[PDB]
Amino acid sequence: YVIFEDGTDPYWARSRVLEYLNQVQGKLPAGVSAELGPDATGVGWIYEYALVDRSGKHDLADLRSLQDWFLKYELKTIPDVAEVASVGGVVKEYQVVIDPQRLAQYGISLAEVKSALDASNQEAGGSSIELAEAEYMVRASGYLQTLDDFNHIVLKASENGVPVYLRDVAKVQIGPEMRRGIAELNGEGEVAGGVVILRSGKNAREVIAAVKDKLETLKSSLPEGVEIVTTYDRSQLIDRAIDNLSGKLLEEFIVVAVVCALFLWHVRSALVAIISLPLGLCIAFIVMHFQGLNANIMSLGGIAIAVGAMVDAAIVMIENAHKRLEEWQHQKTRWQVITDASVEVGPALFISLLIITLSFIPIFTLEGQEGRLFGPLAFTKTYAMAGAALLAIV
Amino acid sequence: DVQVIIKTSYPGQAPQIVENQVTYPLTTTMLSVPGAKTVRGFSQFGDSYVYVIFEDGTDPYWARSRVLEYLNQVQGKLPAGVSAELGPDATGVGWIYEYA
Amino acid sequence: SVLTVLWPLNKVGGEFLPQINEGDLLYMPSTLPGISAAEAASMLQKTDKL
Amino acid sequence: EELDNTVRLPGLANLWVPPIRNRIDMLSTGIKSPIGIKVSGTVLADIDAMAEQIEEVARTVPGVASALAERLEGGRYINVEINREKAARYGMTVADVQLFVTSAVGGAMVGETVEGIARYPINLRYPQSWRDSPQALRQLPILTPMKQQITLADVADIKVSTGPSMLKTENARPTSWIYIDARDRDMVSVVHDLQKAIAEKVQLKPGTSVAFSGQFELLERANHKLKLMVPMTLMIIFVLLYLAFRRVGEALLIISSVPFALVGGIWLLWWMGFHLSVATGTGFIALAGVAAEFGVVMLMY
Amino acid sequence: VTSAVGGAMVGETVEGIARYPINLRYPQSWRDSPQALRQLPILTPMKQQI
Amino acid sequence: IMSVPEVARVFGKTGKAETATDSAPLEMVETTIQLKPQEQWRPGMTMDKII
Amino acid sequence: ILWGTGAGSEVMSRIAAPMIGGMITAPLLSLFIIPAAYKLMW
Ligand SMILES: [Cu+]
Repeated sequence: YVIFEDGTDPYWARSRVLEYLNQVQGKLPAGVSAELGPDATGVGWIYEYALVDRSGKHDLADLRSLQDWFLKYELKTIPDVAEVASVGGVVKEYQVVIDPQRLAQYGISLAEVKSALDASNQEAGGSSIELAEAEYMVRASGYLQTLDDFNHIVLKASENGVPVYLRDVAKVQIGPEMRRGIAELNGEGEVAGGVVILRSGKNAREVIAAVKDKLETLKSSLPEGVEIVTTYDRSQLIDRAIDNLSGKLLEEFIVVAVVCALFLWHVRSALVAIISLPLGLCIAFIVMHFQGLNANIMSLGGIAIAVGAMVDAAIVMIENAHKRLEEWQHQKTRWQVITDASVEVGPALFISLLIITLSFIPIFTLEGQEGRLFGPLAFTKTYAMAGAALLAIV
Repeated sequence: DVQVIIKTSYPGQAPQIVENQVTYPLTTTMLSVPGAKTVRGFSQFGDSYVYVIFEDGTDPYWARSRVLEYLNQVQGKLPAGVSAELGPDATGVGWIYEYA
Repeated sequence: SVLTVLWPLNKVGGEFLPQINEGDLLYMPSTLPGISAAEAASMLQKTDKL
Repeated sequence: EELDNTVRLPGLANLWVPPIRNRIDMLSTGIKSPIGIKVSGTVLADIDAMAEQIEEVARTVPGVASALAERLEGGRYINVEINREKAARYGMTVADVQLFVTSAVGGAMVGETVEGIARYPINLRYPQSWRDSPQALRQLPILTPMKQQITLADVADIKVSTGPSMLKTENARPTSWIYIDARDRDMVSVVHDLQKAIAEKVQLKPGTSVAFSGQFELLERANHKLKLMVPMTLMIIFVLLYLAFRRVGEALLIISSVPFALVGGIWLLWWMGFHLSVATGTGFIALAGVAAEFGVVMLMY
Repeated sequence: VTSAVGGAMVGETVEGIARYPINLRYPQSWRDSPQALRQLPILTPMKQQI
Repeated sequence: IMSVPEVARVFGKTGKAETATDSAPLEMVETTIQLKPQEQWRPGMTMDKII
Repeated sequence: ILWGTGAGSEVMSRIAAPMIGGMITAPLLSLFIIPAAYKLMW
């Protein structure tokens, strides 16, 4: 892991890291290679799905192979899905197992056997030729694609002969490649599948949606007796949480309307309360967009309690407006004088909203992981409050 | 539009082992690159040209920078001497002056 | 008079987006896959004559 | 016209384009064709068979078009089938056999020579004479690790087959794109008839998928977004019409107005038999701007 | 120690668009326990059996 | 885990999973438990209670 | 722009044409949508 100071253009930071990643590739082993991480954070684990079979026809190794060279390719296509992890299953493996006694007898060392394998599985062609008029491309395959072929690898042979083959000192058998990650579903057990990961910052909900349509569409192609059982759907917590805040806000308008009705015995405050919020709400959503923050539970939590502290400007304005009218009920320009005194109640009110916002900065000051977790709730509010002050004046 | 060209030459060969050998490792490593829209490449007799398309309006140099991320993980997996080339820096418009 | 303009809108006259003109021309002919390099250089020369 | 008529030969269909546009057209990868489909798969054989079966469904569905399955496999080959077992009897590695296939019969450059600031290639190959024809190949002389003197035919069977002239693939794996072309009509309906008619009464092979692409994907979006713009553009236009004089009668007049102003312009398309373009629509947009102005200036008076 | 007793993959096999590993190792029986290791049979550059 | 009547699906993962993100040995047992709407299936039984 | 163009006017014309025709109709319309339509409006 390479850690950078908070708030560094990630892609930039990833770019810098690479600088010296190239100076190293040659210094480490053969085949062994260095991998740069994905592109998502630890949050990026969005959708997880198991690949099980409602029968016994399709193999464990078969499933892993299905998820690896089919599904994974199908889903990585989807927009902001960084990578589609593969989990569990088992790897179809071609196992050449030597027999020491057979080696002794024929007198061929391991080095010899290894050199043969590296020289028994390749393909090549060497230019074209002018037969007739058209040119022909000349190819060849030495391709290991049958156990017959695995067996028929010459090791030691001689003139006028016999030929010692690999079949002669080893048994070639498909097997399970030494496991590094085992996955399972319920008591039933042992099953392969894959996780979906979100390329940093991009409404996970949508990414899940795009995935789910694909899966629905794909299930047609699936072999017989295999089901994609969802193990995870971040969308649900997102939906649940979002529907939660969708309700509280309306519930807040009605509560306010009811309380108003009891205090001013009914008044268009209904539309007034509802107008003040969405606007002070709509500025918070205008600003966060610009400075591209998020929409995490915190940010949403911010606007919620803001609604609660934006009542006084509306309440205080109205009272003074209501009291100013009554003076003319006791006895254009005359609606203007009612405004004038709505102006007398303006100054300090207005300024009280502005003074409220600034005090929040100490919260920004804390700089833990938690502190940065809370920045949202405070960032949304801090910017919503100042705009709420202008809000109040409009 | 915004794209990154990845030419790979092979002295002589064939449409199968020019892909199987060099572009099969090239196209597949590029699937994971941050921001890649579609990774469609043309393999052919002797050459492997691989295009990476990005969404319209992406800092080209940035886009070219991202592409490179995984271009390094591949150099060792393809043949000897055979090497991967990042495109030039001009678009299809860039062909200005031609002289015999 | 808007009617008289409407008969047109459905007929649209003829053709769509242009292609524009440059001082020169480029020639490319679907040709078929396999050929010789010599036969290529030959055809090239003949074409440069026509 | 003269050129197209002057230069004419077999196998060649002439195309005449300008410099800039051509160069642009030779990099922008995709499908000019209004519509096409992609069948992704694990092996060339599978997805190819799909194109064949889809073709009939293309010609059949109400829609004029020519389905281009695979103008690709026009490649002439010479398969050198190395019989491992016969190479074994000679104590030879498939690689060693290929040594002759690649260097002796190809000419794989075995290094280059530095002349200061320049380097030219070094080529190691059998004489031109021995690489002349398949027969030549069959008789290609090989000397074994045991100074046995044999011929490529002894360890290989060479056959002439016809395969790919090139290989195109979408996202690592192989996909064939069939081009179906319908012209001058918004064919957004056809793509849905196919995606469902297929499922209901036409099958498929596990290990593959089907993708629909063409000029329409982006077009449909363009149309969609444009049609959101007209309500939004009118709403702002209305707010900008109503504010100089307030009344809706005039503002509604101007809106109900513009269409007739557009007449002369399109009747201009009439002598000219003029196409129409985003450009003609660009003029229309400007026309409608000046006329609206004229209405305003006159209404005030 | 690495191939016979480990199972260091000595290459993979291309099935179109997929590749599985090839593993070269002594029989499961000879890698069972430290004792097994002590008796792990080696044949020298001189066909000596140790 | 599946025994509990308040758990829906369950997923056992032991180790890593073909991704640079996960770095867990074969010891590292890592399971995802899926829960049902508290419509089901119990009276009381709060989150910490389940736990 | 209509009579000659050695430098790309397959496009300038396309947007130019509408302008003229509309400019023969536009003056006229401005003239007779102003009075008639007005008295009809009220
Ligand atoms: Cu863990």
